[PDB]
Amino acid sequence: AMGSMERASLIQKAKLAEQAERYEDMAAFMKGAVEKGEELSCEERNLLSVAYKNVVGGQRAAWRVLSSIEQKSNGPEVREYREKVETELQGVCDTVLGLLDSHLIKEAGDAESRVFYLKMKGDYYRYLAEVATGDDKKRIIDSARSAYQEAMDISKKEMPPTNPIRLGLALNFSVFHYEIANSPEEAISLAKTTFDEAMADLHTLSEDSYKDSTLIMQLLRDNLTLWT
Amino acid sequence: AMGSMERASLIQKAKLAEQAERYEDMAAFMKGAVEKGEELSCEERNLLSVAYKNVVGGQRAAWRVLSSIEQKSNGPEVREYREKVETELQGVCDTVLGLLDSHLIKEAGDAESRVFYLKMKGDYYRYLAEVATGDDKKRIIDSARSAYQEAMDISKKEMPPTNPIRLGLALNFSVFHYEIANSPEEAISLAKTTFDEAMADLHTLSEDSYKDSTLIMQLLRDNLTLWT
Amino acid sequence: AGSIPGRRS
Amino acid sequence: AGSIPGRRS
Ligand SMILES: *Cc1ccc(S(=O)(=O)N2CCC[C@@H]2C)cc1
Ligand SMILES: *Cc1ccc(S(=O)(=O)N2CCC[C@@H]2C)cc1
Ligand SMILES: [Cl-]
Ligand SMILES: [Cl-]
Ligand SMILES: [Mg+2]
Ligand SMILES: [Mg+2]
Repeated sequence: AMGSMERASLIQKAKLAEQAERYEDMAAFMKGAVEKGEELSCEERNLLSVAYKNVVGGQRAAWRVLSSIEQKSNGPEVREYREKVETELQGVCDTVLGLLDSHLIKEAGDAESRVFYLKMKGDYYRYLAEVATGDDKKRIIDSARSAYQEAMDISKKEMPPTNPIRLGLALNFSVFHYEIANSPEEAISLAKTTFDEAMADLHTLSEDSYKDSTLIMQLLRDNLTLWT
Repeated sequence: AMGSMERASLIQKAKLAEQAERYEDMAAFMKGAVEKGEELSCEERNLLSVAYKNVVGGQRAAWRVLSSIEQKSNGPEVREYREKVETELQGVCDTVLGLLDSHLIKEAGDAESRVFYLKMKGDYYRYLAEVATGDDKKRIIDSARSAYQEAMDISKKEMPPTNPIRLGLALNFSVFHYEIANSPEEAISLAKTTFDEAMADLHTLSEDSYKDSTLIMQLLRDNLTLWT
Repeated sequence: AGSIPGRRS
Repeated sequence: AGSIPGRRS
């Protein structure tokens, strides 16, 4: 839909859409920018992720409201409308997954980009798993696990334990273990080891890097407090 | 788009969409319900108004963010994107106005319904006036004024001065005077007279009606405090 | 200046 | 359980 707009204009409009809290537009501009075929810079990768996380986040919140009403009720209307929201959510996740597969991951050679995209791949399969119930729910869970695991393997080899991508990957993989994979002990172990290894590396950081790493470490701690 | 869904199912789904904060869906369900051709009950009129007020409210907030960025900048991107949001906003207002004209107003004979729909008509022309700059900005302002004035004339003849529709109409007409018509003294006079006449009628009300009327009177007071 | 909300909050 | 936000708040 965006093929006639310049890449740089799509990027500029995604930034304006974020400022205006127009996240559907933001996601469409960043999809158009990815489809230009060039690799994304760090800031552009964040724009793509912010846009889709906000769109899918609103869908997930709505699906949870509707699923709760449906479970309490158990005419066809609540199920029909939950199904409509669910299909829309699945379509957004499939769109993001398709961008990652065509061709962001295969062109990502640096650790920072490859880990970021594989974390995204894990996240969007995790959102598919949250609504899955059919013949492929196990398979969707394995797809999330596999993407997160490859990202973890690269991050542990190539990034320091305070790197914010590495920390956010570990946070989200721990949520996957707790909420999707029925592995609360693995979730707790991952969050604790990640927190402790980051703490031991904080001395190497500048003030601004310290603020970024400690912000994510606090999220790990908040989950550990909820889980223990 | 909703022609194959039962009226009652559209109403039920609009209520679910409100609960899920899916206001675009809510508006589409209520448009489908209006297009069934039957008159709307009081609760259905509120569903229609809530849905569109939330959709247009988000558009207006985004248009204001973009218009502010554009005014500070004075490439084509900020203007182009402000124009895109503006056209979408205008389209929503035109849709609501079209529902009111085909055929909600003409079939509304009771004061409560006719005043409510004419207040809506004033509001959506007011939102058109907020973005208007062209050959018809004066004409759009007059269309808002005319709708609000007809609603005011009926409300003063047919409803008590504490009636919440009458109060909300007067509140919004006062905002029209202050923000659109460049008539701050008319805005202040209308808000003060409305407040004082409602105060003098509070003694007639039950506890629940008192709570509704005093809530709107506080909004009138909040504007008077900002304007004076 | 605030206009009317649609629902009691 | 909270997952990661996209922006510093
Ligand atoms: C214009 C308007 C819309 C709704 C109402 S209300 O339903 O009576 N209500 C909602 C919040 C404020 C008021 C009490 C009144 C006027
Ligand atoms: C998955 C992920 C996304 C963003 C970041 S960040 O840009 O470095 N950032 C945003 C808020 C938290 C963190 C500091 C890290 C991981
Ligand atoms: Cl590359
Ligand atoms: Cl009638
Ligand atoms: Mg389904
Ligand atoms: Mg225009």
